[PDB]
Amino acid sequence: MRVLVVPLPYPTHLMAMVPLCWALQASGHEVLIAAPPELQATAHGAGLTTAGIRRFPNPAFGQRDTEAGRQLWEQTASNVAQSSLDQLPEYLRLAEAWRPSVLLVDVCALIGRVLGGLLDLPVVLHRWGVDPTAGPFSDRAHELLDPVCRHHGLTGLPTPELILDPCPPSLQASDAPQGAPVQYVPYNGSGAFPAWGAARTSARRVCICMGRMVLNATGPAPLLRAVAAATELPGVEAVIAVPPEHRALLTDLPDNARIAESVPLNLFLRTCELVICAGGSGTAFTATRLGIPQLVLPQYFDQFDYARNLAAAGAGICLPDEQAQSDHEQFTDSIATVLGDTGFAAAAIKLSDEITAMPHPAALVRTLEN
Amino acid sequence: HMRVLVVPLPYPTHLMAMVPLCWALQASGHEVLIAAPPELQATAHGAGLTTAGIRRFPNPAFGQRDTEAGRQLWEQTASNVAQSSLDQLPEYLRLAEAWRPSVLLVDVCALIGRVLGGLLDLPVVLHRWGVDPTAGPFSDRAHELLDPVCRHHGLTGLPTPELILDPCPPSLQASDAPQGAPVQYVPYNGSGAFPAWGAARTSARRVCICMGRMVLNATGPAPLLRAVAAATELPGVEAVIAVPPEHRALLTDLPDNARIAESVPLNLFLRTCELVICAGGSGTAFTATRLGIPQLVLPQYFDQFDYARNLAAAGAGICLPDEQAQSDHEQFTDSIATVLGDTGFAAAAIKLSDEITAMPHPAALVRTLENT
Ligand SMILES: Cc1cn([C@H]2C[C@H](O)[C@@H](COP(=O)(O)OP(=O)(O)O)O2)c(=O)[nH]c1=O
Ligand SMILES: Cc1cn([C@H]2C[C@H](O)[C@@H](COP(=O)(O)OP(=O)(O)O)O2)c(=O)[nH]c1=O
Ligand SMILES: OC[C@H]1O[C@H](O)[C@H](O)[C@@H](O)[C@@H]1O
Ligand SMILES: [Mg+2]
Ligand SMILES: [Mg+2]
Repeated sequence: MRVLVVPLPYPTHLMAMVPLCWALQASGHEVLIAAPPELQATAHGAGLTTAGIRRFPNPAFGQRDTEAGRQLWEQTASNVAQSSLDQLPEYLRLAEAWRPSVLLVDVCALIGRVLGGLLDLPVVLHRWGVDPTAGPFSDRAHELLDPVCRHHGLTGLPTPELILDPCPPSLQASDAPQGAPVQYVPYNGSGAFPAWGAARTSARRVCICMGRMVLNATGPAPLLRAVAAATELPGVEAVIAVPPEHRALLTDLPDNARIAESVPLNLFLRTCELVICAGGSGTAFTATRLGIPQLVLPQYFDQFDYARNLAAAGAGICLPDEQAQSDHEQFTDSIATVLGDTGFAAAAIKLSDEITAMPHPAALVRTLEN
Repeated sequence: HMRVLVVPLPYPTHLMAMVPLCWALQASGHEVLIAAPPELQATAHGAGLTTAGIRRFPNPAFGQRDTEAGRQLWEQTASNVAQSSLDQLPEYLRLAEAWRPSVLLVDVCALIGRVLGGLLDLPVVLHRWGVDPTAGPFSDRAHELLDPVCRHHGLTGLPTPELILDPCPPSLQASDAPQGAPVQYVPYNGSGAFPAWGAARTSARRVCICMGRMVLNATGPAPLLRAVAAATELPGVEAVIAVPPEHRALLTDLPDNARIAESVPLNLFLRTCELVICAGGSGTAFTATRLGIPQLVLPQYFDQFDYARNLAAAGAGICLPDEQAQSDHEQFTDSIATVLGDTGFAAAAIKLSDEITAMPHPAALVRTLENT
């Protein structure tokens, strides 16, 4: 196979596919990443090769039955459809040059389904996490991209061959069509094993990690409310994982607090009792895979679903909206509840077990073959 | 479930040789950590891997292990590696205690990994990067210097490895290298970008020149400058020169029929090339061989003479075996013309490529490591 990988221009979506890209390559197949500038460093930082392509929190994301919730998801499909069309010439040329035989495509990167349709190539969708694109998004996607595909002789945007799904079924949106399961492998970037990452401490270790993309969109509030909530509680040791660009957000920290700057989470998370995060699937799924419960402050897109379904399975707590997130008493009480009740860790382990019972990226390569 | 600690020598290409196996391990749910000195940090991270921090030419005597001078060169290499093993054992023991690996994946030359395996009673899987000339003089000096050491810790002597993994095409492997289990070479040449011109050949005769960073640091400019002059003088030739950034200031007044490809992964374009001119480092040379591309090899050190000799005997290239040959411009030019005028070189290189493709993929080797 020559597998051309087409993600939306968000690091997490491409990182979700990185262990499968590596399984494909360790299996003999070729792999190229269609990468806009926002994905270049991510792609290369995983040892992969590329072709160059040129308000919060908002709970309505998690409410597709609302007027506002329907509108947000349609608006996303509309923006993506538009730029898919803008970019189709470029992607056609790339496919001419490199001649892929399969397209491995982000569920949200519609460009990929059009390309599959137009070039008659089989299309393998890949979910990055909780997938809430049924209904509003997917309907709007057909209504906008149906025409171009019919112009080329198809009935419409086609249904994909296969949809790979790293999300444990238990957490998956209830209306997401059946995918083919694949075990989540926590790829969190390259980096260094920290000395203190080897064992827990007598302290209650709490990791805060909001990721780059979230805070650029939200401003510092969710990180800084998390730091305020965690360090207040007696006996907690805060581990704060930030990219270099957000290190200066952190001014006055207690003495036992640790700044972990660009340190892959999976390297130390097992020494932690709690993750405070925003529901971004790279931090969140690495925690759940390592059986660590979470306190989730969702902001946008699929984060509210993930936080809801996580809490429903008992493996964490959601702060659902601006009223909850801005309330230091609820924030701190939520941390104290998780630390004081080992039923959270127990639920989280149960989910870790759901994940590790799933076929690994290695096993999926044969599915892709067929 | 394994926790695999990887113990390379501080040479990028030895680590790069293991990158596809590391990916395979991770892709099948295991954990992998690279014990990296400073020189390895960027290669490990550049492949997506995580690290624990640690810490004249050509010379034909390297392929003359049956002579005094050859034996001395491999012995000093084993001496240097044994001495660093004693320097660094304390960090490695602290790391193994910290991370608790269940198996060590060790560069054949990284003597520390065998010591560590002995001391902590962990299986050691050795990994060759290519042709392995370490039997006899190197291995003897290793046992001589480390046997007493491992005895001082209650062991038998430097342990025998549980398993040796070998990507080298078997018809090209040193005759005295002990048997290793086959693992198919996958061309990992680093990250980077698909060049527009790499899609298809042109009417020109495309010849890639790639000497690696390691080589040019040791040799200076000569082998590059020799290959550029020899290739661009021949009429009909287009030279694609793969150079890392710190070496690009070596080329000046580049002719019209020369192209600089700075850190572009070879596998991205190599299929459009009719010949590869290199020093015989396995990353360049196995990528070429994998693609059935013949090579003109200017060996300089270590395993390069053996690879160059054995590739020439297979018919899959030409060796310039020493300084008088590599600096004979007219013989160098004639050798390029010879390969370009005779498709038998390519056909011989496809035969070697069929050996590689008969080897199990890194993915299949995951099962073997689990059973070790
Ligand atoms: C800042 C930081 C991120 N990461 C990783 C965790 C995830 O794999 C990824 C961030 O993904 P994620 O949490 O999904 O979303 P976003 O990047 O918008 O926040 O980066 C670390 O492992 N360590 C760090 O210090
Ligand atoms: C300089 C350069 C190297 N490479 C790769 C090919 C090999 O995988 C690796 C070099 O390794 P190798 O040829 O084994 O030895 P040395 O580094 O001393 O020449 O770097 C490229 O793909 N493109 C480049 O431009
Ligand atoms: O599972 C049911 C709920 O999940 C979805 O994610 C929607 O946003 C909400 O409309 C729906 O009622
Ligand atoms: Mg405060
Ligand atoms: Mg043999």
